[PDB]
Amino acid sequence: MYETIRYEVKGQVAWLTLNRPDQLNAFTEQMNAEVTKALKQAGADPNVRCVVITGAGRAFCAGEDLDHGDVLRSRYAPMMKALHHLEKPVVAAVNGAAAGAGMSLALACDFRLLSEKASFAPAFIHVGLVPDAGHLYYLPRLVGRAKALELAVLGEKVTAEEAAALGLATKVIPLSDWEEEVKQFAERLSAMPTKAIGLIKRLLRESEETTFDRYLEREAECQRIAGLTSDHREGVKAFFEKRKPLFQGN
Amino acid sequence: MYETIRYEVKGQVAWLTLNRPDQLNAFTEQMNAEVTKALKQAGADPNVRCVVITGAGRAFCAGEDLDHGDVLRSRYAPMMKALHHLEKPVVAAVNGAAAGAGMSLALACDFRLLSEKASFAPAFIHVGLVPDAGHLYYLPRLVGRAKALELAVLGEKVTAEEAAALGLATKVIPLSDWEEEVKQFAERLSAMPTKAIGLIKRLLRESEETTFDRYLEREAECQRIAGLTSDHREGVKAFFEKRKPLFQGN
Amino acid sequence: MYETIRYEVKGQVAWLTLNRPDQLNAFTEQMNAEVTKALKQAGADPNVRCVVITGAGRAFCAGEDLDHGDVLRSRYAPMMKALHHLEKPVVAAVNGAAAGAGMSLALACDFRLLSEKASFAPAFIHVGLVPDAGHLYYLPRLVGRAKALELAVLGEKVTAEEAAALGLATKVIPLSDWEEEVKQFAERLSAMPTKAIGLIKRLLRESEETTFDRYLEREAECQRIAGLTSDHREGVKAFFEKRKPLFQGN
Repeated sequence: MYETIRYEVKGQVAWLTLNRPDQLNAFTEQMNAEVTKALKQAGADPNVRCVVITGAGRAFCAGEDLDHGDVLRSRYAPMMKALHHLEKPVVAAVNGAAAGAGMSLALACDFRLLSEKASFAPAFIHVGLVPDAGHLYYLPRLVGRAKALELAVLGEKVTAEEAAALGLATKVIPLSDWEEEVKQFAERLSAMPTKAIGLIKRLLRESEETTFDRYLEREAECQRIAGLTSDHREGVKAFFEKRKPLFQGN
Repeated sequence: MYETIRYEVKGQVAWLTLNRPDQLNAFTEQMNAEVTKALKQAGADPNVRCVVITGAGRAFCAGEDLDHGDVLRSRYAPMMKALHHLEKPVVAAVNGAAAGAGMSLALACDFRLLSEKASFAPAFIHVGLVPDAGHLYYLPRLVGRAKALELAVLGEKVTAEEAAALGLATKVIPLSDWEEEVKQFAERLSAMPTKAIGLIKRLLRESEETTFDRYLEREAECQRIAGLTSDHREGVKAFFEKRKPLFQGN
Repeated sequence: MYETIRYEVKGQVAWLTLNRPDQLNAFTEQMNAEVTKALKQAGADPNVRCVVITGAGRAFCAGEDLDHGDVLRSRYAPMMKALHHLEKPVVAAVNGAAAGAGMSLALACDFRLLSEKASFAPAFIHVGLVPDAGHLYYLPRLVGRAKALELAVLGEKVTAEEAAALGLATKVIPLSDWEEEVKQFAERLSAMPTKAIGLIKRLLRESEETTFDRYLEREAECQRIAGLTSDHREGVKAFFEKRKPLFQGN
């Protein structure tokens, strides 16, 4: 099987659990490699309509287990590129501490559900390093330049509620409610028109990399595709029937 | 005349009213075409110093009246390009429901005045489609990536006050106050240095598409232009006279 | 010496004080030139680990002392490029009114500490001009498109607490506390791993100008550099010693 993570499809959600609980799920070469493979697996599997990444144990992910360039390009780049190109929704279920590259991973996901005991630690600066695995590409796109610099430079840990105030949490979930609310959010996404969700992620990528004029040409192509989909014709037949749509993801 | 919209200059404001009230001002081929023409008209008219877009009836615009690519490139692209290149200020006076491409249109305007009964519905996903007519180009530039994805993916309707909290409303206006506050806001803009306002819109476009170094060269050119303007010399003569400036828009 | 500014290194912080108090520290050709030189000086000095820019007297900077293009390209462009390429942290200690290009200068800094009596005045529009010296490049990257347009177009002055609400202040400092809190914030930064801070500023620049794929290659190169640094090996030796790290900035 996988050795540093757990990959389990339950219903139509792939549960990707980071699994080195004694080391707070800190990344190693094979965790990096397994996460990459699992993300590509989830992307290729027609039965997978949502992905959840969460940590085993008390923490979400403490980042690198403690040439830095080579570490990044050989281990982290393939993983972050797989995540970045994955066209299924991905929820970071941040069950506890996310620090370093663990914070990076959470920022790269589409939704972040923070348990009431979770926290984000942009800890790189305290060992004289820079935020990495994509951190400074994502962070200002979520919080603007000033807050991203403050986080990266001052390195101060943020609580779940402080993360929510910053715009870094989709929601904060009480501990007793954790397992059920996470599952319901993931199942709720896994029931939506998955192909339209992938195309909107594609378009959000286009939005950050292209000009307005070219963007509209990309958009029109995405909509020709969504429009041909079975889910679209279910959505229209259910609207024009005062009925609840049943979507399949194609 | 125009048949699906009303275009009326009152004072120095062009009132562009979307006018298919029985279908909640939903777009058709000729509404798309008329809005395009009217925006270009307003842009070319030296007497027009502000534009207001609003909906007749209860709603602002319910979006497409219900090949998707061809629909977008042939109808919506010319309209959104006309809006995007228009260098006069444009206020979306969102009098009621804005859904689908109606929400898109509102996001593309410079200011959004929401009546207390208005709402934004990113409804595309519920029929298995993607937000379009520029939606995902504008939205993350207003609310950041995470909130834009949440809106696009979960598709949940937002109230006027929730839109204001998200940074999607310039202000929320009580119903009894609606007609007067909208007119005063538009007249207030129509009295400002319209040529400087067009150049700042030009520069905001440059800001999103160019690098810092090139940006400064674009800025210097815009300021040479604003500096030659009659409005600039009125502004300086009124400052150095403890007086209220009277601007003409050139 | 310098004539329109004061440049003084105290400890490891360069205090760059704008110094035309009778004209509210408004820029002239030689203030522009001196600030440029001083920023490059601070950047080249291994003993300087933080920069503070503040105004002498009651105001921070009222902007241009009252061909606009030539003014910008010959005076302001070199100054803003020096600031933009400076890889040491720069705090704008906004002691009072920042208006016009004075507001521009504050937005270009990494942190903005506002005294309780400071204010930001995007005043350009009231003389028929556009916000300049980089204003519209920085501003939407801090507050999003809508608020940047509202500020630029309506030109309404904002209080310290309103700036904090907008995301334009790192913090608001009471008047009695001003001198000490500013010094402690600057000294606190001057003690951090300055080379990692410069590399994160480099990466924030890369983040706004490059694509995701290229960004990761830039990041890996920055981290190879931070990783070789003496500060990094101090940070690791102090973590693995339950000890407070002592950083030198190399």
